[PDB]
Amino acid sequence: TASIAQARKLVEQLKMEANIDRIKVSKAAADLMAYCEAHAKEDPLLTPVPASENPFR
Amino acid sequence: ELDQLRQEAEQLKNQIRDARKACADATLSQITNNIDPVGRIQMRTRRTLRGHLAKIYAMHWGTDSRLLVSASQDGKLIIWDSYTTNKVHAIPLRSSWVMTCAYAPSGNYVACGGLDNICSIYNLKTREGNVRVSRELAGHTGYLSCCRFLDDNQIVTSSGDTTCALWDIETGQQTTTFTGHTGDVMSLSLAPDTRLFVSGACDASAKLWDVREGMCRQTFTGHESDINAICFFPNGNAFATGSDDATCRLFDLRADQELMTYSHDNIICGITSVSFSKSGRLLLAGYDDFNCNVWDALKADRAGVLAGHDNRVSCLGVTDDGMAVATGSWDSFLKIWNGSS
Amino acid sequence: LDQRLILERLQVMYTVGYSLSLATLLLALLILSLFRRLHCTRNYIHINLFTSFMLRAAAILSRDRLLPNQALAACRTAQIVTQYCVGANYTWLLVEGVYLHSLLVLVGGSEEGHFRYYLLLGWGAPALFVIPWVIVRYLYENTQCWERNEVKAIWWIIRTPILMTILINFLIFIRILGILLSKLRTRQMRCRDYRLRLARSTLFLVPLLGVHEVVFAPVTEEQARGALRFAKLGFEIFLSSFQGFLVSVLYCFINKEVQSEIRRGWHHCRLRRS
Amino acid sequence: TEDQRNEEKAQREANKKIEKQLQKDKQVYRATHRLLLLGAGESGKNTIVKQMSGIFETKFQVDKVNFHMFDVGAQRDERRKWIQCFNDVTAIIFVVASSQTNRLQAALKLFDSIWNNKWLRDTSVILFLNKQDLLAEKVLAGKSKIEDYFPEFARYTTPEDATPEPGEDPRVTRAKYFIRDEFLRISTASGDGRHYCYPHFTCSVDTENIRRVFNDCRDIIQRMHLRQYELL
Amino acid sequence: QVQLQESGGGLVQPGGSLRLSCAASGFTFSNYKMNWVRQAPGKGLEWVSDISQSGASISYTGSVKGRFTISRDNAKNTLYLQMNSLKPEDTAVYYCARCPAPFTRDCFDVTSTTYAYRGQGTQVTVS
Repeated sequence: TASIAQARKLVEQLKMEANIDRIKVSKAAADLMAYCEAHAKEDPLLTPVPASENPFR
Repeated sequence: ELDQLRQEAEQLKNQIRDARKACADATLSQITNNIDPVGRIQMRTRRTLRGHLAKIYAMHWGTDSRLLVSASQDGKLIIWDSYTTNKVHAIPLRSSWVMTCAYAPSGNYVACGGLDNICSIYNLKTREGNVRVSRELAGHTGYLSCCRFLDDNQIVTSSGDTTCALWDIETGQQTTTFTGHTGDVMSLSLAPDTRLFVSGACDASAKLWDVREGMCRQTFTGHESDINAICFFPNGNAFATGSDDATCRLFDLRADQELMTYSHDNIICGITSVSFSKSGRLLLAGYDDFNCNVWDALKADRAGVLAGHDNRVSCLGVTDDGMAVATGSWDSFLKIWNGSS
Repeated sequence: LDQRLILERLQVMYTVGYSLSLATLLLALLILSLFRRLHCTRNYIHINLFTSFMLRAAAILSRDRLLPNQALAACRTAQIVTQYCVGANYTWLLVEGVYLHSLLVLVGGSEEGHFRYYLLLGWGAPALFVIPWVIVRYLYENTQCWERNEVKAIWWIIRTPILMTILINFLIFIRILGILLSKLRTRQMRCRDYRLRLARSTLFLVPLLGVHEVVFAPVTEEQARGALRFAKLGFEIFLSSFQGFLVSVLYCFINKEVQSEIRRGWHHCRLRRS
Repeated sequence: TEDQRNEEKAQREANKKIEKQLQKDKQVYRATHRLLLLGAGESGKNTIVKQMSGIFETKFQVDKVNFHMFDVGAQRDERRKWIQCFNDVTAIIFVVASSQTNRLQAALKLFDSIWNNKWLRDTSVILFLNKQDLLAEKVLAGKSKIEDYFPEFARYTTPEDATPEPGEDPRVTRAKYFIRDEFLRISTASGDGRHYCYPHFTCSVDTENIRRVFNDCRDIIQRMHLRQYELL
Repeated sequence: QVQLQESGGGLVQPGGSLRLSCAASGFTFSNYKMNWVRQAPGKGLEWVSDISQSGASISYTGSVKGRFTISRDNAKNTLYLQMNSLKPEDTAVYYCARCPAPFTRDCFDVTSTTYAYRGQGTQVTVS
């Protein structure tokens, strides 16, 4: 039937999901904040750009 | 016999949850509590496009961050020059019920689609310059909800039925099919490395796919209602999901679990559009309560409100260089917003 | 002396009535002009009607303050402008009624290009009907400034277009109220909506009573005898003033979307400030 | 350089041409009336479309008025997402088979859900209670879906509003008016919105649906225009 | 993640009394309108009852009203359906469903073939 087929596909997907290796959330947060601070200068949204070279003035 | 399969599946989900809990050694808020707040973000409108005469669903910025396409329910696809407000092109669509549109990275093609289950690709550069249907892609069962140009010859789309498809524009048939979702797929986003993409469906879950071999790599089930918008972080190792929970959430592929929640008591309406800034520190979310909010991604604190739309904000976009933020809404107006020093 | 003091109070009340008529009309024009979004045919017609009332009130005030050669020429110009603008006000009310009737009755098309024609009727008919009166008054019975009480022919030739236009407006509004009553009875609302018919009829039809206001304009002599005399004169000056005040308030302030939009703008300004 | 002026004036020319084309299209767009023909599964939608690929569009002109009708053919049963696209249509023609499982209950739930939609609270609904002749036969034979499913039909009486139908069995009229009363009670519940319901016992293939839809759209447009002028 | 799990049911004689208990552990229970739907062995899905967020608004599909009672408990984040005097036509599978949008008087796709926010099955039989 279709029920057994969808069940076996689902269990295969979950067992393929469970074999991956995770990374500590603290390290992920550190990497994310490092990326945020590294490109902080090159963001006109966070730091408004002077109107002399703002094309939308 | 089936009960054994259900027991095995629930055991696998329990062990995955246990692994995720063991992986959680800290919290994003706890580590970022010692970071200077972004502060109030006073963004004001600079340009207003008043060409459309019907509610607008989709828009996409160009690679040069100057030309932008917009899709409106009167069967209209307008390409504007944002700098001078002029209308570069106006394309009449065969099907008036458009729900998505994409602008090719090379700028030579424009994607469109909707309730007709057909993805129309328009060639902007011809021998005379007249726009015409370059190719129609058919094969999807449900309504075409989103489409993004993977390349000048490859396009990935998501349909109303639980199916995404990576096509070959040269030949016009699905090269790869991604299935496994439970509800309608509402949004799509392409990673900067072009290798992966996330899809958010109406089953309160988001799935990560790779276009090369074509099966789901990770599934995140942090939400509890329909997901309407998704977008990768500029780093490419994280993304954000907006749902009908009046809540935006941040996921990491490596962490494979929640990082930060963007809920507020005063917010009751769902989120229709989510996008990041160039640095990723600011998360701009369009809401159904006529407004738009700016969230400090590392602090989950509101930094500003993009009020000024007479209807719900349906589409939101940020330029590649991050010079301005476009917001479209159902009042048939696009507003471009920028900050002032 | 009681008659003299009540007449003085009457005159100052009349002047202050036109004063707040100017104030409300300016406020309405400013509200409906600088929003860039309330730009439709109906709002354009409202703007035209409001500016026609502006010209009427300004001309009337100037003529009143100018009444005792440069002075004679100024008085004649003020009188001509007054006649032209009082014609323009009624023809613009008729234009707005015609626009509403066509927008509510005509099936299909919904052509918005007729506005130019409305504009042609907005300030084209009054000139065409006042020019023969001007040339007749210049050629015959050339009174010093405005005293028109000796020749009835000029009175008929200047009042017939006004009466015809306002009768057409009255018939059109009767048809509109009939349609509205049919809709209300079809929905079968409550008694509050039953009296809402009269509530929306009287307020929109007292500008039509502006004609009974203008038939006997304030031309009163040094004294008059009779309670009903000054009673009806005070009633008239009333409609005169409000011929500005209530039309200005009802056609724009209670539109039911403008105050919502101004509240939205107030909230946006508060958010921007803090 | 003179180039910048050259492309600037070319952009101005293109923009003015596109603006003219957009105004010309705006006239036609405001001329036409858009309708969404939903339905309660099998209710006669196909027969009605025949009488009068994702989505099917039908263009028909009556009294020099153009109507586009949109029917969602190849779509999934989950309507909670793509139904928001039809908030600004003139009307939603909802066809209900008044005659397997309880189809009437599902139709009532669908109508209640559409009525209570936050985006569809300004969109009018035209009810087509089709299969009136089939319902007549059911009642006459004894087949009931009005009392069997709804035990309140015993404590129900024919309303004294009207009975435009000609000579017919009182039971059939009572049944059809009971169904109409259920739909009207669902529609007129406490709430807010600028929408209205137009019940119709059509069961008609003689182009009467054209007149009914045209009259309902005329009424909707007139009511909207009067509400703009706050006359009601 | 919603994890709507219900229990109860079994084989009973006609005229019996059953109490189905449904539990949700993936969202805020009090923010959503809850309902029960029924799927017959040979028929399709059919909505049978519904209760609002607070319990003030309760409605039934008919032919079960008075016979069926629905009641939610927000403190335990659970819900109960008490059915009395079973007829030999209620033998079917009962699903405890939560329709998607919170704080909304509307919800569209409870009785769909492939609904995502619907719980597992629970067979109840009468003979």
